[PDB]
Amino acid sequence: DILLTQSPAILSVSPGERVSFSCRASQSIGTDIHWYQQRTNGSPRLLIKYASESISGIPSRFSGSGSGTDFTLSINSVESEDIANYYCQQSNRWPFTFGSGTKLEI
Amino acid sequence: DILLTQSPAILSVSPGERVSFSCRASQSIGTDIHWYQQRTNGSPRLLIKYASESISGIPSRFSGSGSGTDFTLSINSVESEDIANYYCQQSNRWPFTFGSGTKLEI
Amino acid sequence: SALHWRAAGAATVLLVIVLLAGSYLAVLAERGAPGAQLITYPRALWWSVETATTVGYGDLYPVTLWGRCVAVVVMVAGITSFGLVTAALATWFVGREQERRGH
Amino acid sequence: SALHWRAAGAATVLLVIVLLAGSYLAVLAERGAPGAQLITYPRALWWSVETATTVGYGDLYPVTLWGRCVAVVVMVAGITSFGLVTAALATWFVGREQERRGH
Amino acid sequence: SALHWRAAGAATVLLVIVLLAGSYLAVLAERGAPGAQLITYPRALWWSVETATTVGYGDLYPVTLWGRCVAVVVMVAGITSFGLVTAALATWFVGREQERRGH
Amino acid sequence: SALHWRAAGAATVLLVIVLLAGSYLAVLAERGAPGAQLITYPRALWWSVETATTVGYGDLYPVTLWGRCVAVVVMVAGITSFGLVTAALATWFVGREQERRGH
Ligand SMILES: CCCC[N+](CCCC)(CCCC)CCCC
Ligand SMILES: [K+]
Ligand SMILES: [K+]
Ligand SMILES: [K+]
Ligand SMILES: [K+]
Repeated sequence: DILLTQSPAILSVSPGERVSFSCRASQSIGTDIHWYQQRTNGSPRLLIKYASESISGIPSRFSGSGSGTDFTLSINSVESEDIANYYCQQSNRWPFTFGSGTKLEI
Repeated sequence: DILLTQSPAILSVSPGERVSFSCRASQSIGTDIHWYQQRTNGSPRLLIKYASESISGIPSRFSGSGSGTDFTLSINSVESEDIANYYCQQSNRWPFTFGSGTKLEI
Repeated sequence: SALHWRAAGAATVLLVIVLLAGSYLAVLAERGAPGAQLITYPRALWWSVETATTVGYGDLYPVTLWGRCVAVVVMVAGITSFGLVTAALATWFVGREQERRGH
Repeated sequence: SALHWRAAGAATVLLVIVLLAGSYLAVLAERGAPGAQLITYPRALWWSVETATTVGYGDLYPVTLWGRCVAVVVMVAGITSFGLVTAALATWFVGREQERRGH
Repeated sequence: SALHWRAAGAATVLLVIVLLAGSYLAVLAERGAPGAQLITYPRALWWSVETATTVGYGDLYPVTLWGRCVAVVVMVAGITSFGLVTAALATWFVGREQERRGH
Repeated sequence: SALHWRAAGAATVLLVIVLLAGSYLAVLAERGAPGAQLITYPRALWWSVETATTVGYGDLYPVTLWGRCVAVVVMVAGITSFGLVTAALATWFVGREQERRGH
């Protein structure tokens, strides 16, 4: 089973600044990585698919890059509404797995 | 995306001596590595292609070796005109990437 | 119409059906097998196309017994078919040859 | 019955025999070779099926001289056979064409 | 001249065209896909040759949908063609056999 | 004797020659290319057999331009040949069919 390491656990940043959360795979998973955002007491919300493909309804502020073992979710100018938990999840190999998660902090 | 580590950043050497800059890939890229020389305020100048193939107009002093993850650019008897920045760049996998660069110092 | 043409004709449609059900069943067979990669319809379909055409780069392959079974069927349908087009292409030539031979 | 049909017919049975003895001998040839993976009957059999059908994903392959020899034989039987079905499929078409040509 | 020969004849030229446009389009389709390797014309061309001839070592392969599409076309042209040479080679034999049969 | 049989006959001998010179030239082409593995006659020969028979597990493959060229030739000879046996096998059937048809 694949391991999705997400460190740091928390990330401090100031308004409008650019933030980037890191997610590492225990082995090449290509581009089969997807991002989810979860706000306090919310349900997860698909943010990005296949590491760099955008989803409709998601701020153009949200972007992603990476391939193989090192992937990056990026917010280009943070802001209050962005405060949440961010998780990565691979579907390269069965069974799917989730990242330990990373908390945004403005 | 591939990582091209180039260390040290600087390299001290004495006239005529033989120098060798190291460039490491985050994963096998075969021979798909190429060298560029950039002098103060110049444009890059292809030095070597595919790690060991020479380019016309380039001093026979310039050579290269390596394959997989560890590549070496070598100057057989340095000299003033050689003072510059040296970068490696792979084209094994999209998107191309560049090495952090290494400064020669006589 | 000309049998050998209906054949090649059929042969193609049928293959397309095997390719699809192949992709579908493959995913079904593979999911559940740790380290398995043949697990999403889209690639599973490209898996089947490279397999029928017998290329198969090894980028993807079944690791379960049922997954493989599907592989064997996709493989066999893939082969058989193209070979049928060939066969049919031969009847065509052999026939038009006679004609040029005034018979 | 129609030769070309007995052929394809035979051809199949024979292959199934080669596939089996192939799997069996392959394991026998490979065991003993450090780093070898073609070493348990079950997969060895799927190894032979992907090999006869000429696909071969490279998930498994012989590294010993005798192992390879078996590979060459499985490969050759695999090819030859299917090609025989093709050939036979062609006789079928060429013949039924004449009929439609009133000859 | 003999149709089956013009065919095999054509068949070859055409393939060479597919091989080339294949290499060209493949690079175009792949570039942009992280981790993609099918990204420089030269190897892309050897990629197409190993693919048409259905070998494909897995040293290189498309990972994009359009890249694959090109693959399917190269694969299919590759197969079809050689099979056409075969077919044509058969007309040749079948015909020269009649002659030796005094007919 | 029967042309199509001399053909298949020839076809085989010739292949064996291509397989050998292939192995020999491949090693010659590859040595000198860093990271190359197609560099000792023995395996180079098994490389050629898996390649002619179009299987090719990707355990070994050329990375030089001349190495590949040899690959393309081995590939093509491999294909062509077997297809010739097929073709020849078809003449055989088509002919013995006529006989059973009392013609
Ligand atoms: C020596 C060629 C052997 C491979 N063939 C022919 C490919 C011609 C590019 C693959 C057919 C494609 C379904 C025949 C199947 C043999 C089992
Ligand atoms: K094949
Ligand atoms: K193959
Ligand atoms: K392979
Ligand atoms: K293969």
